[PDB]
Order: sequence, then structure tokens, then C-alpha cells
Amino acid sequence: TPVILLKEGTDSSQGIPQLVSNISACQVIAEAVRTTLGPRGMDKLIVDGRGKATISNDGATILKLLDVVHPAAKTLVDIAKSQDAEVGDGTTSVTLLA
Amino acid sequence: ALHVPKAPGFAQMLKEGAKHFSGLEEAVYRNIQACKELAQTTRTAYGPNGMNKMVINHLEKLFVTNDAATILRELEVQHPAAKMIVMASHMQEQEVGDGTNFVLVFAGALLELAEELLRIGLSVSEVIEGYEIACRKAHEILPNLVCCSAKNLRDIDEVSSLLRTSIMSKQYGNEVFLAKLIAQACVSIFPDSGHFNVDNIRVCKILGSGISSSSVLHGMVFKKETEGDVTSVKDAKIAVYSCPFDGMITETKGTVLIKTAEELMNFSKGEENLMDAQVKAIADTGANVVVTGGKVADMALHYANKYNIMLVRLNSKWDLRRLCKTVGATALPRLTPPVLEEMGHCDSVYLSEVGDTQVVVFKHEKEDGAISTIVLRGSTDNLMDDIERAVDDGVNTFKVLTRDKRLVPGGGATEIELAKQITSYGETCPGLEQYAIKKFAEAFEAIPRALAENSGVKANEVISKLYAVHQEGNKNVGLDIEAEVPAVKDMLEAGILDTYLGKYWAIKLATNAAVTVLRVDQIIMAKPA
Amino acid sequence: AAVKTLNPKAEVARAQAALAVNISAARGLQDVLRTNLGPKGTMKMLVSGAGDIKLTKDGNVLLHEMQIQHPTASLIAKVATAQDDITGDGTTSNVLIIGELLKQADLYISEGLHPRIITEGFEAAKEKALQFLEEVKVSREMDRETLIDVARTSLRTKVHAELADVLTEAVVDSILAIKKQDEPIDLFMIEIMEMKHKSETDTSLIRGLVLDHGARHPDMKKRVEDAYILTCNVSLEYEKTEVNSGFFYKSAEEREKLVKAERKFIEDRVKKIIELKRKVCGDSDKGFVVINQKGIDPFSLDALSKEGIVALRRAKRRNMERLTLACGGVALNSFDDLSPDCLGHAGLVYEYTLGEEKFTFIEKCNNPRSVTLLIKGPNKHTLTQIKDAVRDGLRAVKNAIDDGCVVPGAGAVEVAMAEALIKHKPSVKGRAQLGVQAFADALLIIPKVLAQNSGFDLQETLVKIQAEHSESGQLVGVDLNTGEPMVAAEVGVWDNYCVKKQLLHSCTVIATNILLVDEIMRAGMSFLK
Amino acid sequence: REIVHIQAGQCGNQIGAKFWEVISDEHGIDPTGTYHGDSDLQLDRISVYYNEATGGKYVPRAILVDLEPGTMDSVRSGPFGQIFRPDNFVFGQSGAGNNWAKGHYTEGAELVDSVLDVVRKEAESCDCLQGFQLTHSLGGGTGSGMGTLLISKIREEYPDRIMNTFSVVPSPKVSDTVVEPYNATLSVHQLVENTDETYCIDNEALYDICFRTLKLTTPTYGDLNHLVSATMSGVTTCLRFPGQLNADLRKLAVNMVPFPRLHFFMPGFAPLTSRGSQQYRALTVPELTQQVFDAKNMMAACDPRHGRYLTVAAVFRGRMSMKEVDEQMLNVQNKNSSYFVEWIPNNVKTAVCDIPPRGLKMAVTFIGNSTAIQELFKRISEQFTAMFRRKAFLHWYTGEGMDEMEFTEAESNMNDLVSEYQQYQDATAEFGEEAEEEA
Ligand SMILES: Nc1ncnc2c1ncn2[C@@H]1O[C@H](COP(=O)(O)OP(=O)(O)O)[C@@H](O)[C@H]1O
Ligand SMILES: Nc1ncnc2c1ncn2[C@@H]1O[C@H](COP(=O)(O)OP(=O)(O)O)[C@@H](O)[C@H]1O
Ligand SMILES: Nc1ncnc2c1ncn2[C@@H]1O[C@H](COP(=O)(O)OP(=O)(O)O)[C@@H](O)[C@H]1O
Ligand SMILES: [Mg+2]
Ligand SMILES: [Mg+2]
Repeated sequence: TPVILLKEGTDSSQGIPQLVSNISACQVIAEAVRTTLGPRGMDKLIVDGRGKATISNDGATILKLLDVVHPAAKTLVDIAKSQDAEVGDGTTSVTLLA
Repeated sequence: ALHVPKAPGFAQMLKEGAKHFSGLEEAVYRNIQACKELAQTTRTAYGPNGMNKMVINHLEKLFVTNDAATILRELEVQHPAAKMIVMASHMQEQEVGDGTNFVLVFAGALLELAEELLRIGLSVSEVIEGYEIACRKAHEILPNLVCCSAKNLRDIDEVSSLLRTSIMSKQYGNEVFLAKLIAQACVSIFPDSGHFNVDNIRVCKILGSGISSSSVLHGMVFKKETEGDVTSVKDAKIAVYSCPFDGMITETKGTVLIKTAEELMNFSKGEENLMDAQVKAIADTGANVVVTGGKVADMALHYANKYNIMLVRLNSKWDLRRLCKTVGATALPRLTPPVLEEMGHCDSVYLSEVGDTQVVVFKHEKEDGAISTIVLRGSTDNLMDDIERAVDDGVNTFKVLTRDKRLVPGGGATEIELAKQITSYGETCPGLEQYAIKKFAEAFEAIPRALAENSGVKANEVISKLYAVHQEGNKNVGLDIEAEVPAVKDMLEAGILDTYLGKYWAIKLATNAAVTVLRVDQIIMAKPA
Repeated sequence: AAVKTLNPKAEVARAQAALAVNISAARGLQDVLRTNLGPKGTMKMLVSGAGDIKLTKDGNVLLHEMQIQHPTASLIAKVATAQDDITGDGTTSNVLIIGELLKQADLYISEGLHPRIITEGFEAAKEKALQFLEEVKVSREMDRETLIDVARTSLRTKVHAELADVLTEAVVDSILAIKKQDEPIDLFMIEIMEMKHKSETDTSLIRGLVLDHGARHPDMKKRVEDAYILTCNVSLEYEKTEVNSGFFYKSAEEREKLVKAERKFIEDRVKKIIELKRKVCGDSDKGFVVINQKGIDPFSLDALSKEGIVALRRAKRRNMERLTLACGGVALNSFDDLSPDCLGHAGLVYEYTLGEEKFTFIEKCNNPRSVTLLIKGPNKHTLTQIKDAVRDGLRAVKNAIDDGCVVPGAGAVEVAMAEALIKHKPSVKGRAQLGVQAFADALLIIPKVLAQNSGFDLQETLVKIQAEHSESGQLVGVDLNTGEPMVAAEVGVWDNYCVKKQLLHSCTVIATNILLVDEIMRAGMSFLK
Repeated sequence: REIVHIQAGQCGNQIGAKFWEVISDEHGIDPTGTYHGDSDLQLDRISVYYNEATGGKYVPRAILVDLEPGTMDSVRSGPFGQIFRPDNFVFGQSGAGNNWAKGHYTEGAELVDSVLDVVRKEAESCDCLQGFQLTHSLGGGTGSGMGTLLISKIREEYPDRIMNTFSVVPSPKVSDTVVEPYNATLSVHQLVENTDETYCIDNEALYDICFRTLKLTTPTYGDLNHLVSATMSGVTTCLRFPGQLNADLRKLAVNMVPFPRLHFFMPGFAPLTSRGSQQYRALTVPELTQQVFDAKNMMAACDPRHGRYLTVAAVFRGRMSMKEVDEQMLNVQNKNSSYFVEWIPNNVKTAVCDIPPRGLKMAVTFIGNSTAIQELFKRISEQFTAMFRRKAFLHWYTGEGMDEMEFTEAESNMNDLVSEYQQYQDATAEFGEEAEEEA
């Protein structure tokens, strides 16, 4: 106890509670791009720190502009760029399916 | 109230912020607990069913790993006792390449069992002697457990079966595909004359399709682009320069001086004419592509395009040396027409695109070449890096097989046999060293327990069935993974093997770590800063 | 109180307080150091502010690495080092005597005795002890077998039993190989090199040199079967005029001429070496190796590589001497007198690569006067532990050769002085008999600590030893596995003669000075700012 | 070519730690060692200050030496500590105590033998090294004592490589160590005959610029490192980036140092003023260049109006047009030409780098060789002489094994050096008793 193994401030979680929490986390990411699919889909407006505004319907572009830091959610962001870099179309379809 | 006034002697002279532990209670019992905690962290990352683990270092970088040595490097430990185990595991990786988790499980289990022996009346001096004798007795037994042999290390079909087990514990489900790839790359950089060097296998990661579309390229590939207007060559003669592709100047300061009208006008014309002849002289030998390790000039580029010379630039001082080996050419330190001996060859050089990326490919039609490269295609960066670590583990196994050709059964069949035979020897040793010997044999079981725990079955049913079968004389019976009910299986017939040198070093370094910790009696620590 | 009225921020400790502080703090250093004495001593762990680990058992190493802030712990530490750099062994026994010597003198002072009376007792006891030691020493031939015992007795108290068997042969052999006739042993010619690979039992002795750097050009040969060695410190690097100078040309054509001309000073030097190589090495059967203390340009490397001349750059200053006595060449500064008579000889040169770092071996010299010790191990802290134990072994052997005598140890001698000092104390006059009696008990801390650390009783065992040596006049010491009396010379325990003579001189001087201190005062400027 | 950087003591380690920090964030390097830039202009000369290890890693060419682990542990544990070479850290166990004798005779003697081995291992990895860089302070014992010993050992080992240094000059108004003048006088004596040139910087002007001109009524040392680290970058900047004329450190010596003994410069950094003035001052070429000859941008206690400049050098950073730079330079050269050189006209050396230092719109760097530096060295000597007469605190130096004659020896050179600068002015050559009789 007086000498602790790992440095103070280390966060450690595991088990079923950890795994279920990752499943619910990805639902928020798929929510931001859900209603941008279809012949009757909408856009989203995002404003960064400096005030510049970006209006876009491209699914891969929206996920880039979000400042996601959740480690499990970042997987869904990367597959968006994967579909972007190979075929270029289907960036939202690969996200809802995930 | 009153206070306890800091008894005199060494306590009153000690600097503030420092610590001083003494005796068995405050030094050895604490160190064993600290070591025990470290084992439980990576214990779940053992075996084919060992679950992945996710680590974020202090630089916000993301790692998803099964490799035990990788986890410890990015985890940062502060207890001195745990650090000793870490340095032991890192040494085993450098010397062998696989078995970085066998050290932690074995060294952790040894210290836990040595706690009770000290608890019932033995001393630290007698425990160490008992451990060391078993370590010597373990090695003498080990050669008797060899059950297979590597026959020909340039046979593609045979080798793929040798590396499959070394990959089965990393990428369960895709072990067949990855085993075939690494076999092709390693078997065709092989030298006749010996000395398989490991650096001669290159890995290039390209984002895109699934992992099944990755392949092997007999040559080298770079993520660059051509400078001139020439793009592809069909039968290339290559010249390699380590100097900038431009007119040279004196290293000492040198200025141009003019005193008359004619010299002012004739300077610019003279310089251009000299450059034209130098490039034409290069093209006279037949070179098709020029590769340089430095800056290129505009006039050289213009004349290179005129004479149909392909020009590339890359400055690594380590990629260029690798390129020299691949084509057989030799470097040049000055812009001179290359000698026919000094020019390499290549069957095709071209610029291609793969998954939104531009690459330059030096492809041989020769099966052997000098070095080979494996192209990785995945859907995420984290997915590639873990596969990259698997390729390293598979290659390092091939490196060992060249050094030694003997295999031993895996899946817990080796450790069970050692525990059975050490105890039989331990029964015939009178004295107080008989207890430590039996404890050493008892620690070997944790490796069959660790596999069984992660498999989702009861450990005691397997261990009981392994002992009963091994008493009948079966030295090749180990744990079965596919069975949802605990069971055993024959390992030699199932082709599950591991290198003899992997076990020989793993046992040696593990015990050396345990006895090193037990020799400590007191700790003096300086304050952090 | 006479110093506070001038500088109120001053700290002082007057007559009886000053003695109390010194004696109570000197005892503090003894309570922790007494567990190091003898081969049964306990190993400590040390951690600095960075988180490093350094296991040790030495006396001097422990003193400087323990967090202590005390004035009287600074006087002792400075003496222990002064006893270290000269003699090389005997630092732990230094502290034990000084602490025990102050304890005994305090025993009589507390009854109202002036300290100067005891001081005169120490001098009378010191002179008598130095005369007794002069007649106990054993003179021998210093054959190899005797030096083995002296080296073993000093390498056994600082590593485990099995390792001290290996290091003992290497230490004795290395001293003999470099030892000419009466000319004194000159160290700095026993190169200590550490290689972090393989188990620590592979420490060996190489009858030549090892260099921590190798060939830098790619096409240099990695092995040579019969080599000529050229040792020079001349520079083959591009150099410029001391006085300022610049190049003034007129056009492109003249610029090229000035470029080629400026390499002529260096290219002349390179041609001199090649012309010599063709002469002595007429056929392509021998070898040629160039060792330079300065840098070498890439252009110079290319010229040398075309002739198969292995070349190394920027070797250390000491190796400019060791290579001369090993191979047998001449260290020359210029090439204006190059001749075949100045080349050395060596029977094997090859290169070893350890991951990032490379090594080169010079072996099979005809009659080497210099050798190297190669240290191998799996950890950084282990290598340092071996390095310190090697330093003490060389000093112990060298002292046994410079002196013609060796003194039996194991605790036998101090008992002998204790006996002879008792029978002299009735002769002296006054209360100085108390000083002699105090010294006699001080010398008995060595036998007590040895028995105490093995697990025996101090009073019962020491009386057994004094029961002998009083009815049988043989020199009898302590046995560490039975507690019985033991004849020191017959078993093989030995101790240097200069160590004991200097140990008695140093300890008495400090205790004499410390006891005469009136007051401790700190009245000066607080900090140097 | 190849250069090596070496830091010693308290002040040297701090500046060097920041210096490597304000280099990695330009060239695309990261605190793990990879290169993450997309511009090939950064990697052309990346190898001058760096080594490349297998796997794409890059490591600095730096040696950190101190006699106490406290400072080295701070850098090792602090930011960017994982980048440095593991074995390059060399540390003692007892410190120096700021007694110049202790760091020059007793402790530094047994440490250089181990440090000299390290610099050999770094020099073995370069095809052709060109020179060294040293960073040290003149007040601490290790900076002065061990710094003097290191340079003497370096000179004997290496015959003709250049010796560039970055030493801070003590400001006696900030006296600190009661015995400051002893440390400063001896080191300068050795520096005169063993280095090509030294760049002096005082903490006084380091204190004034942030406090008065900018903000932060209480500026701590942490900001002071940033200001000097800005100056570190620039004299050194050209070296790591290409240019139309290859300006190497050797031609800096010949073109900036007319005399081998008067070779002490004071630098200048214009584009940094108040935060509001950073916005509202119209940062154009001539007002930015106007800070070169100002009384505020200087970082030495030497009045220029009472002095005469010898040679000047101007370094420009940013992507401009070529015309306006020369136009204003032509203007400025003749604007205040009254207070200019005595016999060396047209000293201006112009250097332009496309990529500016990261962070700001505009940047330049100025170097000047003054005849007013003697005003600084004179004051040091005057304070030194007043103490030597009383022999105050002398036993702490003489009693360590150094002869008293050295204190009198070093004094003579300081008077000799001052006489040299005084000779080149011809203005300072301009009575109480009543003896004015026949002849
Ligand atoms: N004429 C159509 N009728 C029905 N569905 C359509 C039609 N045109 C497009 N879609 C739908 O649009 C979806 C994807 O649109 P798109 O923006 O390309 O997705 P992504 O962002 O994943 O590329 C497809 O699943 C397809 O079913
Ligand atoms: N098909 C298999 N069935 C059961 N166990 C296996 C199989 N393949 C490998 N193993 C086990 O995996 C272990 C090593 O895997 P790994 O996690 O890499 O450990 P280490 O890190 O120590 O190399 C071996 O002890 C072996 O018994
Ligand atoms: N095998 C042995 N048996 C008995 N005494 C020994 C033996 N080896 C060493 N000693 C004793 O140990 C004492 C201390 O030596 P060592 O442990 O090296 O520390 P130091 O030399 O600093 O006192 C010596 O006086 C020697 O007599
Ligand atoms: Mg494995
Ligand atoms: Mg000893």
C-alpha cells in the first residue's frame, strides 16, 4: 500500500460493465448521422472554435468535425475514412450497419 | 495528547521525503504482493482465447494489444519490485521473440508460493537453494521431451505448419491465411550460406479493404511520387547516388568573380552546357532510372526529362541502403557516370495507386531477390498494428528454427510432464530443501490453469484428467480448446508445437527473476521529483 | 550564550552536547552497515529520484547512496572513500571500528574521566598493535594457487557462490598476463567491457582487445583471418586552412578544377596507405586493418573499401597504447616515414552486432601485455554489480603481489591483538590503562559481527575462540557453518597486509580527533548567496 | 556537416530543454520520435541536429551534464524526456557548491573522463562533424569551473573544429552569490584564447522586456527561457534550412570576427512587444527593422550611443517580396549612419528564410559587434579589484589547491582585454594637483 504499483491517477475498468458501456457509446455516434440518409435526408451545421461554419451532408465529413475522445467510438470514425478512401460512397451506410 | 518522538539513530538522520523499509514484514512480504498484482494484469491475455486489452499512454495514443511485452512497455510502473520482472520479460523478447507472457505467469507464481514457505518456518537462504536445484533439474529433463523436428526450412508447405501455432495464439480465426503469407516472404529472402537476417522483411501498411486482400511483393515499395514526366519502365538499369543531383561546389566558401563584359555574358551559357554533357554521359551507359538521396535541381530535371530518364528522390540513409541491396547496385558519392558493375537491375519500375495513396514499386520477377516486402490492407490503424506485431512474432519463430530445429509439445503438455518428473525427483531428496523443490514443480501448473480459465471451463477437471492420462505414459496429451466440456487431446498428432529454445530461455530467466527479488532484505528510496 | 548575543540565528552545541551528537550519530551508521560484513551479509536495494535500481553490498557504494544529512556522517564518508581508491577493499570494517571505538571511549567518559586520558591510551595501544601485526604476517612465493585463495576470499563476499568461481580465474589470469618483472603493475590496461546479452555466467577473458565500434562502410569485410594492424591518429578528414581563405573563380569550367584540387591534401595520405598495402600484402591472402583516432570522410572510406582495407575511426585515447603492447606496432602521428617495420600483427579480427550496437574483436596476439574482461548479463543493475566486484578483486591480488606477505583473516588476527594488548596494559602507568582496555574491545567487533550475522550467539562463541589461542598458540578464527574454532591458514582464508595496516592507522586518527571536539557551531553565512 | 550541442549546470540545462522543444514542433517531430510532416522542405537538412535510428525514429545530438541528479531528473521526468538518448544523461552525486575551485579541480576532474567518452560515441556516428555548441552560465561553479575544464580538454582533443558558445553574462545589479566576481573573471580569461566567439545575454534585459514592455508584473524564469530560446533558434536558424548562399558556421567567424580576440557579440530579437502592441503596431518592414537600433531590444548593459559598432548582421524570416526588404535596408543603413562604424562600412549581412519561426506573423534576428561591451567588462573588474584588496572569502579558493597567483593573473588579462576595446574608439582618450611648472 505505501508504494503503489502504477502511478496515481490511472483509470482501470473491466468486465461486463465495461463492455456494455462501449456498446451504448457507439449508439451516440450513429445518432449524429442517422437522419442524413435518403432522398429526403437533411444536413447538419457545425461551428468550430474560431466561428467558421460548415454545412455538409457527407457522412465521413461530419464525424471528422466532431471531437470524439471515447476510445471505442473512434473505431466507428476510422471505418468512415476507410469507406471514404476506397470507394468514396457509403460512409453513412457502413456506420449504421456497424 | 502526546506523540511518539522519532526514536534515535538512522531514523533521525534520514532526509525528508525518503523511505526506509526493513525486515521480512516490510520488505519481502510487500514485494511479493507487488509482484503478484502485476501477474493478474496480463494473466487474462494468455493463450488463443486470451482477450485483447486497450491501453492509452500519456500521449493520447491508442493501443489494442494481445502481446504481453507490448502492454508492459506502455504501462508505466513505479514499484521497484515489479520493475525487475519487467526487465526480465524485455530481455526474453530480445533474445528469443516469443514467450514474453510465460515469464510473467511463471515468475509471478513462484513468488506467491514462496510466501507460505517463509510463513511456516523456512528461511530465504534455503528457499533459493531449493529453487536453483529444480532449475538445474528442469533443464536436464527438457531434451527428453522433444517429439518433432524441422526437416527442411525452404519447403513452403512444411514451414506453414511450423508457424501456425506461433500465430494461433495471436489471431485466432485467421491463423491459416497469415501463416501462408509469412511463409512465402521468409522462404524467398532465404540465403544459401546461412544467416537469415530479420530486418530483410519489410511491412507496408495501406488503408483500405479487409485483411484477406493483403499480399506479398518480391521487392520494395515506397510511398513517394515521381518528379519527372516519365512514369513507368519495363526493363530498368538503375544508378544510385548518395549526392544531390546537381552541379557541385567547393566545400570551402567560393564566389564567382567577373571583370569584363564577356565573362558576365558567357557565365550563364557555360554552366548550362556543362550540365547537359554530364547528364548525357550518364545516359550513354544505358541507365533508365536515377535515384538520389538529396535535393534535385531544375536544370537537371529539365535535361533528365529530355533524355527519357526517370528520376526519384528519397532521403532516409536507411531506405537507400536497403534499395542498394534489393537491386544489387552500389552507392556513389559523386555525380559520375556509373560503371557497368555499379548498376543494379530490376524487371519493372512503375507508379501505382492503392486505396487513395500513391506508391512507387520496384518489382522483381525473380523468386528470391535480396529482400521482400509484405503489403497490409485493413480497415483501421489499430487493426494493422496488431497484425504487424503478429507478423513479427511469426518471423522471429522462423529465425529460431534456423538456429535450432527441435520442437516440444505445447498446450500444457510440456509443463505437466515437468511437474510430474520433478516431484518424483523431489521425493528422493531428504532435508529441508525437499519442500522448495515440490513448490517449484507446483508452479508449472499455472500455465495449464491459465489456458483453462480463459477457455471458460473449470481448471481442476482438466488438471485432474491430464495427470491421470500422463500416469499411463502419454507424453503428448494436452488441453483441448474446441471442446466446450473439459477434455484432453493428443498434441503431436494435432500439430501443436513450440520451439525448444523458447522454453529453455523462458525457464532460465523466470527463476533468475524470482531469486533476485528474494535476495533483497531492505529498501532505501529517494524522494520523487 | 556568548555566541548567540552576536549572531542570534546561529546554531551551536556546547561541551557535553557536542560529544553526545557525534557518538550517537556515528553509532547510527554502524547499525545499518553491520549487516554487510561477511559472505552471509544481506543485499540492499537503492532507488534514486529517477526511479533507477542499484543492488549493492559494498561499503563505500552504500555510504554515498543513502540519503543522509549530517556533519559527522560527512567526516566518516570522506575517510571511507580515501580508504577505497588506494587499497580497494576494507571500507565496511572501517566504519564498524570507528563507531565501536567511540562507544567504548564514551563508556568511561560518562563516569567523569577526561577524554584526553583515553586518547593517550589509544596511541599506546596503536603502537603495540602495529608491532604485533609485523610478526604474524606470512611470507610466501605468490604462486598462482596462493593468489587464487586471496582472490577467492575477496570475490566471495560480493556475489553468489557459483559466480565467484568464474570471476576468480579471470581476475588472477589477467593480472599475470600483463605482469612483467619487477616493474609495477600498471592498471588501465585491463579493459572492462560490458555486453548486455546472455546469462551472467559467460563472463570470460579475451587475450586481446574488444572495441565498441566497427566498420562503417557497407562493403567492408566482416572477418579477417590474418591481419596487419596499423595504429595512427592522423586525420583523413577534410580540413581547411587556419588562415581565412576563399575560392574565387571565373566560370563553370574553372569551378570544377578548384573542386577537384581541394581534395589533394587528403588524397595524398590515402595513397600512402594503399601503396604500403600492396607492398607487404602482395597477394590476396593476408589482411590489413586500419585503426584511427580521428575521423574519416566518406570519400576516404570509398577509396579504402576498394582495396579491402578494414578501417575504424575515432577510437579512444587509451587504446592508442593498449593496441601497441597487444599487437606490437607503433602509434604514429604522420605518414612521412611510413615503413613496414611499424605495422602490428593479429591473428583474427571479426565483427559482432548486438541490435543497435556493434563490436569488433582483436584476438590471437603473439604475446599480449594487455587483455580485456568481457562482462555479460541480463540486466543493467547486474552488470554494475559484477563491475564493482571485479574492481575489488584486482586490487586485492595486486596488493598481495606488491607486498611479499599475506595475513590470515576470518577474524583470527583481531583476537590475537586482543590477547596481546591485554598482557601489555599492566605495564603502562596511570589511568591510560583504561584507554588500552577500550581499544582491546574495539578490535573484537569483527569476530562478533561475523558470528552474529551467521545466526550464533556472540558471547558464547567468542569465549570458545578465546578458549583456544590461549592453550594452543595457533591462529584460530571463526567458522561460518559450525561456529567452531578454525585454523585460518589451513582452510584458505586470507587477507591483504596493507589493508590491515592502513585500517588501524585511519580508524585511530579519526576517533582521536572526534573525541577532542569542544563544540559544534554553525554561525557563518547561511548560504552562498 | 554535423554539429553537437552540450549543456552544463543549472541555466544551461533549462535553456537546452526548451531549445529542443522549440525545434521538434517545427520539423514535424513529436515527443515519441516519429516525423509527421507533409512538407519535404523540413526533412532536407533534418540530419544536421539529429540522428536517425532504424524504424524512422530521430534523436537529438545533445549531452546533458550536471553534478546533481535533481536537475537531470527534472528534465528526464518532465516533458520531452522520453525523446533523449538514454545514456547521454551524465550526473554526479554531490553537486559543486558554486566554489569555482571545487568545479575546476576536485569534482570536474573525475567526471570529464566519463563525459569525454560519450562525446566520442556521438562523434563516431557522423561522417564529418563541423563543430560544437556549449550552453552554460558564468555564475554557478559547474558552469564556470567545469565549463572551463571541459573547453580546455576539448581543444586538445579536437584541433581545428569551431567552438561556438552561448553564455549568459552576470548582471551584478542582480549580484546573487556574494562571491560572483571571482567566478566570472577566471572563466572569461580562459574563454578569450579558446573559443571563436561567445553570445552574451543578461537577465536584466531579460527581466525588462517581459515585465515593462509586455505584461506579467512577476515574470518567472520559465518565461525567461522562452525569450532566450527565441534567440537560440535564430542565430542557429539558417543552418537547418536551405538558402541561396550556403552560410556555414565557419564563414560566420571570418565574416563577423575581424580580430581573433575581440569576438563577443550581443544578439537581437525584434518581433515581440506588448500583447496589444503585438496587434495594433503595424508590423511592417521599417518599424520592425527600427527595433534593431533601439535602446529597448538590446540585451546587454552597454549604451551604444557612447559606443561605436564594428559589424552587423541581419537575418529575416518569412515569405516576402525581395524589393521592400532591400529598400528599407537601404533607408535604415543611411538613416542613422551618423552613429555607425569608424572604418568598416557596409557591414550589413542579409539572410532570408521562407518559413518563419512557428507562432507569429513576422520575425527577424540581429547580431551586432559593439565597442560598448567594455563598459560591462570594466564594471566586473572594478568590483573584483575592490574585493581582492581585502582578500575576502579567499580561503575557500586558495585552500582547495589553487595558488593565489591565479587571481592576480586573471586580473591582468581583464585589464588587457579592456584596453583592446578602448583602443578602437579614439573618443575615450578625452587633474587635481597644482604641478604645471616650467617643463
Ligand atoms: N431513387 C432512390 N430510391 C430509393 N433509395 C435511394 C434512391 N437513391 C438513393 N437511395 C438510397 O440512398 C442510400 C445511400 O445514400 P448515400 O448518401 O450515398 O449514403 P452514404 O452517405 O452511405 O454514401 C442508399 O441506401 C439508397 O438506398
Ligand atoms: N491450438 C492451441 N491450443 C491450445 N493452446 C495453444 C494453441 N496454440 C497455442 N497455444 C498456447 O499458447 C501459449 C503461448 O501463446 P502466447 O499468448 O503468445 O504466450 P507468450 O506470450 O508466452 O508467447 C503456449 O503456451 C501454447 O500452449
Ligand atoms: N570464507 C570466509 N570465512 C570467514 N570469514 C571470511 C570469509 N570470507 C571473508 N571473510 C571475512 O569477511 C571480512 C570482511 O570482508 P568483506 O565482506 O569483503 O568487507 P570488507 O572487506 O569491506 O570488510 C574479512 O575480514 C574476512 O576476514
Ligand atoms: Mg507466442
Ligand atoms: Mg572485500
